[PDB]
Amino acid sequence: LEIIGRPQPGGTGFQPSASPVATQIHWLDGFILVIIAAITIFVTLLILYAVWRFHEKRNKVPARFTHNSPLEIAWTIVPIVILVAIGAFSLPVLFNQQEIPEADVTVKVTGYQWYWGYEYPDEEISFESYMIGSPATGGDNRMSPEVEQQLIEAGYSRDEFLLATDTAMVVPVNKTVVVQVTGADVIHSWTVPAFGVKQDAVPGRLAQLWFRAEREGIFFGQCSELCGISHAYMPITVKVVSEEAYAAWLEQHHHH
Amino acid sequence: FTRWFMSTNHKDIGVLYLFTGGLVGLISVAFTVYMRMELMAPGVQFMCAEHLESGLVKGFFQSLWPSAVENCTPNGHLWNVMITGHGILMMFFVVIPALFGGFGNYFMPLHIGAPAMAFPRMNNLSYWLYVAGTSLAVASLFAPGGNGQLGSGIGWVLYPPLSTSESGYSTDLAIFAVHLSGASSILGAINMITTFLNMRAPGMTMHKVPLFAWSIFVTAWLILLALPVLAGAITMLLTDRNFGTTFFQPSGGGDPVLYQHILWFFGHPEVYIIVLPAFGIVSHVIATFAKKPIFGYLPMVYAMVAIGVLGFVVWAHHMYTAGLSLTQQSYFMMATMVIAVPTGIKIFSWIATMWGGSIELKTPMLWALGFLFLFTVGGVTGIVLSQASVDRYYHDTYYVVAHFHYVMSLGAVFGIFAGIYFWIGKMSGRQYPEWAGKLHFWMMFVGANLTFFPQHFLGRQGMPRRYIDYPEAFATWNFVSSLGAFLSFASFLFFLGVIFYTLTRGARVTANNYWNEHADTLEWTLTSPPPEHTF
Ligand code: HEA
Ligand code: HEA
Ligand SMILES: CCCCCCCCCCO[C@@H]1O[C@H](CO)[C@@H](O[C@H]2O[C@H](CO)[C@@H](O)[C@H](O)[C@H]2O)[C@H](O)[C@H]1O
Ligand SMILES: CCCCCCCCCCO[C@@H]1O[C@H](CO)[C@@H](O[C@H]2O[C@H](CO)[C@@H](O)[C@H](O)[C@H]2O)[C@H](O)[C@H]1O
Ligand SMILES: CCCCCCCCCCO[C@@H]1O[C@H](CO)[C@@H](O[C@H]2O[C@H](CO)[C@@H](O)[C@H](O)[C@H]2O)[C@H](O)[C@H]1O
Ligand SMILES: CCCCCCCCCCCCC
Ligand SMILES: CCCCCCCCCCCCC
Ligand SMILES: CCCC[C@@H](O)[C@@H](O)CO
Ligand SMILES: [Ca+2]
Ligand SMILES: [Cl-]
Ligand SMILES: [Cu+]
Ligand SMILES: [Cu+]
Ligand SMILES: [Cu+]
Ligand SMILES: [Mg+2]
Ligand SMILES: [O-]
Repeated sequence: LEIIGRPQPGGTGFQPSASPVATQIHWLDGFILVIIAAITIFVTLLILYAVWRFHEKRNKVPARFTHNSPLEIAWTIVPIVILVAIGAFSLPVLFNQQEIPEADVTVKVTGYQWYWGYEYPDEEISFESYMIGSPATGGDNRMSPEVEQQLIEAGYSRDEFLLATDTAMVVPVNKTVVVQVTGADVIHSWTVPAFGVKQDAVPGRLAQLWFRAEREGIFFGQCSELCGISHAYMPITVKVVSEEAYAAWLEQHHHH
Repeated sequence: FTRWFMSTNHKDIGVLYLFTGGLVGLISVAFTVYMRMELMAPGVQFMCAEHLESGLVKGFFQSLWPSAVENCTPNGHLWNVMITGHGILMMFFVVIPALFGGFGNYFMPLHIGAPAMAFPRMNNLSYWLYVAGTSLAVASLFAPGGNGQLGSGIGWVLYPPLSTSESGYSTDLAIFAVHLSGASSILGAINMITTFLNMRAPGMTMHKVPLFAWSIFVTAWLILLALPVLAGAITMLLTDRNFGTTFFQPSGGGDPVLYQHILWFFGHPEVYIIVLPAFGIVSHVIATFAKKPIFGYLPMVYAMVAIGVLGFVVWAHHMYTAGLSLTQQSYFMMATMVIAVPTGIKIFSWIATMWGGSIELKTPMLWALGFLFLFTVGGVTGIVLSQASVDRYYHDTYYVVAHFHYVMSLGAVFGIFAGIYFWIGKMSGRQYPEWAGKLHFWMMFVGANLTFFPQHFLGRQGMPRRYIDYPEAFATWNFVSSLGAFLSFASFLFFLGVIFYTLTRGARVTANNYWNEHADTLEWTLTSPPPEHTF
């Protein structure tokens, strides 16, 4: 499988999109970025111009005005218009994100100190997912020859250290996945940048997110609410596969 | 002598707060240097568990030199303790004491023509509560804490159940520190409000009060509502930890998310409390060095009032991924966007003030112009973050760290530096050397931008907050960010050299007003320094 949902050296953009929701985030952010880069350049060029034009050597006698009504009206309404425009594109995207559709696949995720537990209630599958290199796999949260070997064996490389887990959450491509997220002990947060999803895993609460992956591959997230000593060391691996490979993975877990 | 610490005069108390805030600022900045040493490269090299086997002093020095990864067992607890220490010191024991406690106490009474403040004894007590709070915060770092080590690794906002399950009593000491800070702020706020209302000079009507005095007045009101709420939130943590309550524990029927609502109800106002006095200083400085009266005095006052008021109805934008309903998320997104209008606008008034003026690029003016640029860069990423759909991606990433170091951290810092250079002659009778002030500015300006701009990239690439270590792909921009931090630190040590020089052998100030006629408020009417008894 292709490693897609990961940071890339020196990157300045988002991680690749692999869901319709992530696509929407990329578009909305790109739209707002144009606007705020325009606002910033504007403000910056005004300051630099004013300093050049009205420097004490060039403008020896200062003006005394403290009002300009048409300008004050313009500079109040224009921001209001800008925000209404943003909100108009932004709220539909928000509604799409947060309205949970009917699930093809249901996964229940539980955050623990410091690992994730996955249950597929329809399939009677459950398992735990530890960072490769955590105490669970024989390590102590650092790279070493043994850890590199384990990364290789699991189908990764040393570059995926801190991202790759011993087990992965496997799902089929082009299906609606609904994830129910909770915490077992403290608050954790479950996320996959490539899917445009993040949801805190709060003890006592069950919260839902959805995604539909649009291509096969490997996608990583990392725990996103400080949860103690190994917060930096309990990541998330999702493998998106064909319907048939997903079924094959399911049958591998079936006890006869 | 220790006749400084028993003084009740607003000017002496102001000076005490500035120096103390500066010293705590140095400690907290030093934490960030250590933080950026560890983040400079992937793999853990400094915060090694092996250093714990040594003594406290021996372990300290060993942890300042890098080890090979093979000799360094990562110690995440130390990372967590350092960043929590950095955040708490900054938010409770540095910038507000400097701006509100320091410049607020020194200058607001001067600006309104008050010869004394309503409660000089209460003012002196506020300072001592600040010092006691600082001492406890620092003590918590050396107290039995989480994971069988010292200190609390819980984040500056202390989310339960993590904060309530952290072992030892380090966390209880930190909660007490915060109680003492709140008390200091509340006493100060009561003093500021009563002085402002009862002790203005004859003729000094509400429409003639300088913008800085207004900024302090508005800030004081924010404190009285926000700080008691925080005191509630942290007392409930204290009782969950020690007295058998289960406010935030699901097993007893509690909800950890309740804490977040209460904490953030304080937590938003807190940032406006930080920045409002910096707005006041910027207004005084720009008017002086543009040689032109402030554009739209009354809109400036009303914008500050509106920001103050609206800052109480936006808190849950800090909770978009915590499990808020779609209705809640939509509301808070819209309330947040609204507050962006009075706030982002004051920027235009500051530019309009410069427009048509006769601009002198002295050190205080450079800080003020730096403020306008940097507060804009920060405010504008705030707008991005207000959009809940995009915050889904950015929340708890370095993009948020970049934002707040931009609007808030550097805004308060550039406002503080603007005040120091603006007012040091007035407070001390000695003038700073101009070339050194400018060099400080350019070093800090380049340093701070190199530190924080690349953190936007790290966040867009999905780097989470509160991590001792990170995937190798994040290496380039963490390296740049760290070099920026080291240059900023160099600029701050140079600054402390500038202050030492100024106070020991700076050129003697001989004028009441050593700037120009457009520094038109009452402090510039008094001697440098002012007499023990003013007006
Ligand atoms: C100085 C204090 C300060 C200020 C003024 C702001 C300003 C703003 N903040 Fe920021 N914020 C913080 C301090 C501050 N912030 C802190 C400390 C945190 C995180 C704390 C933590 O988690 O540890 C945070 C986090 C934070 C979040 C949560 C992020 C997350 O956790 O995922 C959000 C979400 O909406 C947000 C939004 C905004 C917005 C919309 C503005 C707006 O008010 C900005 C207004 C815009 C400008 C100033 C730009 C200039 C504008 C113009 C020149 C023209 C005006 C035109 C338009 C507005 C269209 N902020
Ligand atoms: C005013 C608030 C403030 C200020 C000034 C700073 C200053 C700095 N911060 Fe801070 N930061 C916070 C508030 C602030 N911070 C908070 C609340 C957090 C969250 C903690 C948490 O996660 O719980 C945080 C977290 C935080 C992180 C993320 C930690 C993590 O998630 O793991 C990082 C990473 O580099 C960082 C770095 C720095 C650096 C390099 C500086 C500085 O070195 C930048 C250079 C600036 C200077 C050199 C000048 C400083 C001047 C003063 C402080 C004024 C002193 C007073 C007088 C002179 C009178 N900080
Ligand atoms: C949104 C971004 C905007 C950033 C702000 C920077 C732009 C500021 C432009 C100021 O415009 C000036 O306003 C003055 C006052 O309104 C006008 O003076 C006019 O009115 C004065 C007031 O009576 C008279 O003294 C003058 O002679 C007369 O020219 C002047 O023509 C006009 O150029
Ligand atoms: C009749 C039946 C009676 C019940 C008997 C059960 C006895 C076995 C319980 C084992 O307990 C586990 O011990 C681990 C090792 O100490 C813990 O790992 C914890 O500590 C590790 C080492 O610090 C971390 O890496 C892990 O993430 C963290 O979960 C783990 O949580 C805990 O559940
Ligand atoms: C019919 C049979 C009767 C059974 C009765 C036995 C009762 C068992 C008590 C369970 O409490 C455990 O205490 C451990 C020790 O305090 C904890 O380990 C924690 O603390 C250890 C260090 O003390 C670490 O090594 C672990 O990583 C960390 O999980 C562990 O989580 C917790 O569940
Ligand atoms: C595909 C590369 C996109 C790079 C965008 C840079 C983002 C910087 C965000 C900060 C903007 C503040 C004005
Ligand atoms: C062989 C290791 C490279 C040496 C670099 C160590 C520099 C450490 C600087 C510590 C100074 C404290 C701020
Ligand atoms: C693809 C194989 C399906 C096996 C199915 O019966 C199990 O997932 C149920 O436990
Ligand atoms: Ca490192
Ligand atoms: Cl007084
Ligand atoms: Cu976690
Ligand atoms: Cu975590
Ligand atoms: Cu806020
Ligand atoms: Mg969070
Ligand atoms: O905030």
